[PDB]
Amino acid sequence: AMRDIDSVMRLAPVMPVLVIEDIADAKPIAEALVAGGLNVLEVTLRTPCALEAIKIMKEVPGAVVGAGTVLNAKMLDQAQEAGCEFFVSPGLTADLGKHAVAQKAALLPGVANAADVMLGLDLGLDRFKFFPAENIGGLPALKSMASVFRQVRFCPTGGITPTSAPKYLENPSILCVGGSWVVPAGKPDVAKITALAKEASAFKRAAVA
Amino acid sequence: AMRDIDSVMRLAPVMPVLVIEDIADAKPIAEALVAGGLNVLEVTLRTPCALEAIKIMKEVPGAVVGAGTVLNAKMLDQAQEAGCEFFVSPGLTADLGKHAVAQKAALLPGVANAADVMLGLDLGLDRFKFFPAENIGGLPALKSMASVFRQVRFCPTGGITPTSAPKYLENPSILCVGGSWVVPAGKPDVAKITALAKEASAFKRAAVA
Amino acid sequence: AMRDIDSVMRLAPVMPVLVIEDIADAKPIAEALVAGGLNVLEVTLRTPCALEAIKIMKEVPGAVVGAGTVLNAKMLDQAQEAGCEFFVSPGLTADLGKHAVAQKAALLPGVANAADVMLGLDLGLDRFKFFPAENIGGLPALKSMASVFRQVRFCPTGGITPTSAPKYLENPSILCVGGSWVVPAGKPDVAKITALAKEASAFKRAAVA
Repeated sequence: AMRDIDSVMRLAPVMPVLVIEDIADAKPIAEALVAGGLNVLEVTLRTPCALEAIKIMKEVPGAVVGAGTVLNAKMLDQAQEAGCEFFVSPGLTADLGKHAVAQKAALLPGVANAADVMLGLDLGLDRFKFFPAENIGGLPALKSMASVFRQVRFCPTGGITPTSAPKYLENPSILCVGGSWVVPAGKPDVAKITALAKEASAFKRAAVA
Repeated sequence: AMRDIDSVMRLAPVMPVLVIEDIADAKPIAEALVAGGLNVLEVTLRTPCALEAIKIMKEVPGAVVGAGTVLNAKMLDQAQEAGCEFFVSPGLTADLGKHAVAQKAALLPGVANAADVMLGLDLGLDRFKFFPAENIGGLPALKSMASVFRQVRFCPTGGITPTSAPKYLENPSILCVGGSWVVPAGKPDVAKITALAKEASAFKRAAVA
Repeated sequence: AMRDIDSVMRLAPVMPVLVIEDIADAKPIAEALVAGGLNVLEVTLRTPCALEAIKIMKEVPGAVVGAGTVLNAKMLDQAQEAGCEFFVSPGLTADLGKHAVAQKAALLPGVANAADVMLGLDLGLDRFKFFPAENIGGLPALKSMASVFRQVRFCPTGGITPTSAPKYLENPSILCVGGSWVVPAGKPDVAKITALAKEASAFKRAAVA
């Protein structure tokens, strides 16, 4: 079912993009985000501990944990074995997309141009990250792409801010945005993380009442 | 013959990009454009009626009707069966390009970066839309690409305006531009459409005397 | 050994991108660059004489000559037969990358977005040109990409200037930059070329002491 990732995208306005450099912060970070209503969590596989951080965050009730920076079929298998509910990649290859479809994995691949979208449509996928959004033309570029691909829906990620997120979310083709601002670099301050998540959780979306 | 699409690109300075939301406007729009000298028409397959609009516009003498937003081999077959003389896509996949070559279809695929051009060259194609032009660096980005791919020629599309079109057309590597400004959104005003087409038809081109 | 191209990238801060329109300038240009310490030379295959210019520049002691604008496996074979030590392409296709790996060719393919990097990683490559850098978001776009692909290292090329080159070179993920400014258009002035190469040779790099 390719509808799975579409449902996940509509659960929350903002999907935190987590880079967990200290594994001891994994549980407090997931707890603070879930407490703010941003329970759909992308744990990027950019760090040595990341699979163990995914297993820790899965222990938080209500956390919907996915793996990010899934670059190939082997990383998808390792993430799926760790119990990830969805998978995010910066871009799309035919090998990754065919493996995710064969494995029934809810993949949310990044796209930057029309050729990336067309490859995903050929694989049966029609939901994508627009990444890195602010470096590939931003909202005006996403609007031109959404105008061409009427059945596709998007999650812009890359340079999104609390100021620009509602502007992206006004577009009916945008289901959510990705961002790292909800977890500031440095030692986690769970009260500030929860407050930023509560604010992002309240963002209005044209696509989701 | 891969030369077919190159000839089509040189016929008119501007190729209208048509989004026909009301099929009753198809004939008056094609008639007004042809009367202005912009007879090379891209009817995007973004709307339910679009194949029927293509059949209507083919009835206009002098209209050279193509299909746009051709995303896959099946859409190309449906457009070719409707009698389209050429085919436009926002991007290029190997499956679409190999099918167009096998079917002898005059395809004008979009490209946004060097990898897209190299895939097209591998398929035997050397004429592309540069799309969406104004969101992927515009004329300066197209100049860098044309400097690298000396044998390739381009049709920038996406954000082109009557003001910027001559500036793109000064570049000898650019054969034409694509635009939607010639048909304003709303109920067609055939006198205004014809006047805008006559102005675009007069645009000077370094590549075409 | 995929480490070969990484070693080549660290040899000099700047890799001249040479477009040799007059073959008689090939030897004086290579001699002037090597005398300035920019001995890693990319001779683009954009000109009819380019393979003969590569053979001429190989005669200069200390010149490490590569071919640029290598668009397909056949051009790589012609360059490798001419004795090129490395190979540069504006973008990457699976056919070009698989051929370079099979032929043990030190390929430095261009990338513009995450899908291009992921294809290269799938082929066993992790060193790329970021091209054309200043038209695809520049340093901010390269920073977002280097943040995602922690094991990848880059050579930005396209619009780099003596002013911006040190700013790119401050990033530890950047090993070198590509540029054409060291050889100004027109008849070569070997004293000016050597002076510009000596200045670029002195550029500081976070990645290379």
